[PDB]
Amino acid sequence: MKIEEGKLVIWINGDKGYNGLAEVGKKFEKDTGIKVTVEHPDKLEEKFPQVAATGDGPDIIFWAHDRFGGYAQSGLLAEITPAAAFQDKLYPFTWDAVRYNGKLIAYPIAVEALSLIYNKDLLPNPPKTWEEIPALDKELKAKGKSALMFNLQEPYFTWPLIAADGGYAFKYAAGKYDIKDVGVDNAGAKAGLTFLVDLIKNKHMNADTDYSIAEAAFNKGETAMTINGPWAWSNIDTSAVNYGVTVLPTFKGQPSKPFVGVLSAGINAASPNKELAKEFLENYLLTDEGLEAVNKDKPLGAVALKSYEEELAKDPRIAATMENAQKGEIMPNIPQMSAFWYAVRTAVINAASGRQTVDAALAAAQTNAAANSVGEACTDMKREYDQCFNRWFAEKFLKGDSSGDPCTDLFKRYQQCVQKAIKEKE
Amino acid sequence: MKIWSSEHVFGHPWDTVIQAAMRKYPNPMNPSVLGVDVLQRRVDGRGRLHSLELLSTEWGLPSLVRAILGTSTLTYIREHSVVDPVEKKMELCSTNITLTNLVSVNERLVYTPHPENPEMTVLTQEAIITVKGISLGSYLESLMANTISSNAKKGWAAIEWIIEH
Ligand SMILES: OC[C@H]1O[C@H](O[C@H]2[C@H](O)[C@@H](O)[C@H](O)O[C@@H]2CO)[C@H](O)[C@@H](O)[C@@H]1O
Repeated sequence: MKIEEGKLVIWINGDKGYNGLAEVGKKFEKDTGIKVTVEHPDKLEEKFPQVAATGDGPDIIFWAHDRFGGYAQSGLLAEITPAAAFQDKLYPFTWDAVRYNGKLIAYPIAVEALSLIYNKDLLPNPPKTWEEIPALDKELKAKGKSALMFNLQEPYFTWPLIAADGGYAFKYAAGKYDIKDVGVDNAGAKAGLTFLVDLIKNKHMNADTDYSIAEAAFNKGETAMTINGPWAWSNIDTSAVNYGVTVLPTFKGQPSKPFVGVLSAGINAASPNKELAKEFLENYLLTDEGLEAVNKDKPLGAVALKSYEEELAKDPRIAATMENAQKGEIMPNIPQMSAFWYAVRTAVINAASGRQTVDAALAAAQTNAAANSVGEACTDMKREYDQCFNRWFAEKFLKGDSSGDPCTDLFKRYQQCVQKAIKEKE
Repeated sequence: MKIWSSEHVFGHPWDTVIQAAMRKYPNPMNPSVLGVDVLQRRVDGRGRLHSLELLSTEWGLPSLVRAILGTSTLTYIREHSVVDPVEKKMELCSTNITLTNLVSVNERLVYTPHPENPEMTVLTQEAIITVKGISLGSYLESLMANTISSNAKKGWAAIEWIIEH
């Protein structure tokens, strides 16, 4: 239905500190008498458009910035309008992450990257490179433990390895991401997955490993290392393990390039509580008291809010997140992110499982992520056609002239490519 | 089985606005149009150019159903155009080829000179959304009304970007 007025409803991922966010909401209600409800629906990043397009959904949506362009494209997000002095409190490159088409579509909360997380009792000196991890595993498996376990289901986790030797999402230049050019099936993306797949293929990891399995084992001292993000620290803290958070390893000599996320608060285009959500996010959330409330539940990363980031950037754990974040790229916010993440999700999982070989998996992902005009191969023959026709159409047609088409030869050649083009698809 | 209409006026002769519309896409005023492939061109007994073009699109309203639907992407547009230079009239009907069964959206454009003569062009536009499983909702429809009205308005700007080249 239509969202409820006089009420703020909030979606944030269940791996984030929502009980803390709930406590900011309580401070809001205690103060403004306006109740606040914090839920964490599963597959949140998909369900929001599913209902925010019908006028439903939450007043406030909490996700990384990479999904929010697709939402703004389909006008699911109200344009946010803080004053100048409020955006001076947030690092401006975080705002950059939430400017779509020169409009601000979200409040940036915190910068997130993946770091390496390892057991020091099990492993006092963490691998500096991926290629040394098989050995680490063979030596640890002899003591009943194992080297690495991080969650293969989500591509977010396996990406910094793919990006290492030169995979990317889309090519960025001139202020624009080229949605037609996708670096997921190059040499330095096949090589990274083939490594992961070989980890699997060699019983060094396990293709079924998800977030819970990997979190469980590392925490119970069963595996020496994990890959995960700031939100995950407050459970090792409440675990026996004497952990270190550190720079990710390197592949083929190159560092792991994580896709940096900026947890963002999006207001729903359909919310009749927009002015109420501004007040919540600007005056209760993006306060040190607000952000600490969240950050004490599960850690937020490097918050976007300068004043609180000063106390935060002292954490050696934050430093290592920021080390890795600066070794990766900010995620783009363009609507093609989802086709990108779906393609990589499919490729990795299918390679990891065996239904697809690696080259099969990333070929498929090349095309599923590219977004190409059907006759892209033949643009060079249309260009030389079009020139002939536009010349005919202007000079021997629009002004009346008869003589049948002088561009029949080029047409039929292009007609041939575009007809093999359609056939290799649908 | 809803509508969205319009009647824009271009500030150039009919000839140039048609020369434009015939080399319209792809072009920077509408980056959701990934490219246009001309499948068949014929002149009829009356001297009218018939083209069948298949467009490659992105964030148009058949993607709005991918929201309610669940997962998909690229949407293809069948287009039949007829230009009669004697009658000074350009016609153009289009449909979505993919992500149909859900929704079908039929646009129709007619370029023609202003009836008072000022060497200016007037374009008459309409879009016909039909859907099986007629859920919609005024909100979703307004979204659809809004995104239709933007490709519309971006299509014109795409003309001006061409005729000023
Ligand atoms: O695996 C694809 C997803 O990657 C990111 O999602 C991260 C997210 O940013 C992080 O905070 C969350 O807790 O974990 C997920 C991975 O499970 C992208 O932001 C998403 O768009 C992708 O679906």
